[PDB]
Amino acid sequence: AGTVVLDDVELREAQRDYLDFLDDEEDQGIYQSKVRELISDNQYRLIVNVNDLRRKNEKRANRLLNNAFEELVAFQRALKDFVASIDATYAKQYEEFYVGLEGSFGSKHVSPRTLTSCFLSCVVCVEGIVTKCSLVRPKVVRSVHYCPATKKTIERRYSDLTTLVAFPSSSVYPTKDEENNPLETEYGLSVYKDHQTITIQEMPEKAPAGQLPRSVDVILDDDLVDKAKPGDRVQVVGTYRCLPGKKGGYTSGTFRTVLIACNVKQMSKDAQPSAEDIAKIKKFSKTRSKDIFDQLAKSLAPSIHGHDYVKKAILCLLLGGVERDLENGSHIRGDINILLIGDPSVAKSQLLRYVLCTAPRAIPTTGRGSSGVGLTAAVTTDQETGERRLEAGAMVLADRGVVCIDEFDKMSDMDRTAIHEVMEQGRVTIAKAGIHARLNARCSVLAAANPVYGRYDQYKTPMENIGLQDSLLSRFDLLFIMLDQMDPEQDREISDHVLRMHRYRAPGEQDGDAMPLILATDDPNFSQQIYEKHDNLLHGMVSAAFMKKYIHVAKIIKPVLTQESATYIAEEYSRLRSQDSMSSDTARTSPVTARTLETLIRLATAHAKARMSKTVDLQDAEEAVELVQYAYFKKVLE
Amino acid sequence: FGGTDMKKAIACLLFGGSRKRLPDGLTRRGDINLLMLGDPGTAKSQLLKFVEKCSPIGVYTSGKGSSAAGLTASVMRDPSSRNFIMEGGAMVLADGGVVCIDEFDKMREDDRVAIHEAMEQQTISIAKAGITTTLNSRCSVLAAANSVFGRWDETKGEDNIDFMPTILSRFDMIFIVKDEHNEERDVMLAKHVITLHVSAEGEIDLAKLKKFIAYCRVKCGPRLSAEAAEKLKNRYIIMRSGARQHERDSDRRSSIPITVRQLEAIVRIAEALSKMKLQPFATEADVEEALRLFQVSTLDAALSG
Ligand SMILES: Nc1ncnc2c1ncn2[C@@H]1O[C@H](COP(=O)(O)OP(=O)(O)O)[C@@H](O)[C@H]1O
Ligand SMILES: Nc1ncnc2c1ncn2[C@@H]1O[C@H](COP(=O)(O)OP(=O)(O)O)[C@@H](O)[C@H]1O
Ligand SMILES: [Mg+2]
Ligand SMILES: [Mg+2]
Repeated sequence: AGTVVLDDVELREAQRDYLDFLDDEEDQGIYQSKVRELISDNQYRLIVNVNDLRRKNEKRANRLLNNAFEELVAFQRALKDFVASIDATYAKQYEEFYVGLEGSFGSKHVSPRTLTSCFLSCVVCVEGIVTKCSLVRPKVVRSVHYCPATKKTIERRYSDLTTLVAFPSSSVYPTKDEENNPLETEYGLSVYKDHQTITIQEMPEKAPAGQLPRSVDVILDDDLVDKAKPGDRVQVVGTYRCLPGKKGGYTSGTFRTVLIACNVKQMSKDAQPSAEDIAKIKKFSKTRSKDIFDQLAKSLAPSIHGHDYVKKAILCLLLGGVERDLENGSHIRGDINILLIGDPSVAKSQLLRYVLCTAPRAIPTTGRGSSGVGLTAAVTTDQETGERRLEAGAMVLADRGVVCIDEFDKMSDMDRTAIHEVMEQGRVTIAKAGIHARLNARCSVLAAANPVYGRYDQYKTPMENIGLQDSLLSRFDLLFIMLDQMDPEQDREISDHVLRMHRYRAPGEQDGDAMPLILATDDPNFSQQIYEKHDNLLHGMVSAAFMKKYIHVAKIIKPVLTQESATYIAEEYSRLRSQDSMSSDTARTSPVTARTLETLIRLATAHAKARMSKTVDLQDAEEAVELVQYAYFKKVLE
Repeated sequence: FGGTDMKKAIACLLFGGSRKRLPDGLTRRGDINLLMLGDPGTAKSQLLKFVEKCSPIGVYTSGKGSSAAGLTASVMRDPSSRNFIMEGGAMVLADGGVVCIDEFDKMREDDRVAIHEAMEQQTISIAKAGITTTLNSRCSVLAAANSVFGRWDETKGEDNIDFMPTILSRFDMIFIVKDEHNEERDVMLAKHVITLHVSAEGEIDLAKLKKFIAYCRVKCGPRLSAEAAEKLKNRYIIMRSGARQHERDSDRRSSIPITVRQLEAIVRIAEALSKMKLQPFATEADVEEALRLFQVSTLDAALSG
């Protein structure tokens, strides 16, 4: 035995305050509910809002954010005590419970460039891009040993001294008994925790342009190991500390600083979505089940006038079809590909940026800005282990998402051919001699192309105006020729819409000032009404947030084609293939193959999902047929 | 000497319009784009140099980047450290500023892509094997160039320019500078140049002018009054109708279109004019001046043919 602590005033005060903060029955109950939730979900980490902690107790907030280690120890002791009070049987399962933080950190929210010595031992929140992600190695915290000679069993305990002074006696792994009998380690009884080290780099867009990047090393212990991968944008909250060196009679002042992450959260807070909202969505779907699709289409891109069919197709894309995984492993894609081939200044790029802002997992690619390995998967060598590793590309990242390819026409034929597999079956098959991989990228492609000669010459056929081959065009299920029509009436409409949008001003927030050109305030990307208010300057309209939530809920639904819609679609496809479907002076904008029948089925399923139909009915089939009829033909003038 | 309309356009470019983001999330750039096609004798390079020197944040480069400094931004992962080094070109170095791109007609294809996608959306989108970023390039592009034949011959109107409609749409204003026939202008120019050289008041010094520009940009963001917007709508409708009529009469698609980008360019010029005075709203006088400048730009869209 050694110098134990009898009573500690500061520790007792801290634990009492944290237990009080966690016990919420006289208060709203947020954290009691959260602890119950983690008990139900079988976890051992609680995310506590620093804002709530500061609200209920300013002193505890300052102490936790300025001296994190012992404060977090006290908080975790209080957490374990509270979990035992709620249910001791579960509290006994896990040795310890952990306290991750979230919310807003005033001056402790820094970038790897701004994470300086001043924040040592404090809690900091760093948002950055992952560059390196080591392997998840087990680290032994309690080793069980058996002596065959004496039949004894022993347990050796190793303290987590990652940042504390460590002496060899602590880390001596036992191999011999007291009388030099051999000891066999029992792996099935020892205790190991997953450990990983990653590197967080200053975001390229937020970093100063001139200078080189700055990065910080992050240690992730159990429950936080495989939360991030290289290239991801993440927020890591944890204690910035100093790592001890190794025993030596001489030392330079230099110390190796790291960040012991207490929680890690994805930048894609938009990648994920109350009973009030659920009931609101139910009533919205039920009330007007026929014109809901049209209302959503019109409200999709409010800032862009016209383009009704283009917006309908974009909505069908955002909804996606229903994949068919057959009994033999065969795959029929459900994503929907749209190619906006258009004259200059027709809002195709703006539609691309709208889908970027709205859809979850939307990746912006440009014609020559993403070539080959940058656009699809890649194979490299570790350069340290001499072993081959995969590297996800734009479309692999965009898996279960959308890729917005601006200036698609001006991509090299090499890249356009490479994208064929992603478009059709949604995967990248890449192999070097060492390693072969079949990565999944079930992304939907939204391409913005301009025609040869710059402006679409309406006298020439669409085949000539589109500088793309039929094999490539067949990849795009919907192909929209967006001309800059010279009608004075439509010009009046467009000009009025544009000038109204340019005149609009923010409500109250702005009164004549200039938009500003970030660490001061919480980062929006990581931050925690059915219709819009009918402003006359914006309308002369479903809400953005409600549209997001409704599209999220309607994406999951999986309508099934009904025999009547199947017959209708089959007959329409036969006609579309037939020559009579196109009159004289009308030219096909894309050859009609079985890919177009798949387009019809996917569009009808997307419409049924927009309606939450649960069955793709003749209404949906007719809408898909009409959209395909509009998209796949063009009338050439003489 | 001279070039008063170009100088007014340069002032409007320096002060910029108003950057806007609508509730849906989209953005409308408030930075004007100016192109100066003209004979090599004129002082286009000198104007670009002065604009770079006077802008708060301004970089003067060429179409093929600069010596040891590119034009746009690239990102490369260092295999050893695995960090993504971001090599910043002129566009990303002059974020929230001005890029004076001399010899605009001599760019590479990658530079052409980047400028296409950065002159309107103000961003450069890059996707290497590791990351998929979207850099921010808020920059007014002041481009210079020369006729495809070196000098502008009216006999080949609409053929003295090799630029595409897609890139001329990105431009808010385009000027054509000729030097053909004026003995009086030549003697005046010689007098003025010899003066300048021997000499080497209503003129704001460079420092105060730069500070003034920065102050206006940071403080004031104007908008359009309803009457000014209606006047602009009418003028834009008539201008587009006239462009349609001229194109149909010539039976050739003019290689300098008039589009919603031109409407927004007039809007931005009016906003810049109001911002000069710090009027939170733009008036009919400002929209009329913006329309006059866009007409001086249009003296090649229709008159050239
Ligand atoms: N139908 C339209 N509705 C609203 N704005 C439009 C429309 N057509 C053109 N514009 C305006 O013209 C500009 C064109 O820019 P952009 O869409 O990036 O290029 P492109 O239209 O060639 O894709 C946009 O800023 C947009 O506001
Ligand atoms: N209008 C002018 N007034 C005074 N000096 C001029 C004028 N035009 C040209 N110069 C002189 O002639 C030189 C040539 O012009 P330059 O800057 O090379 O333009 P560019 O090469 O882009 O046509 C300038 O450096 C300037 O000193
Ligand atoms: Mg564009
Ligand atoms: Mg020059």
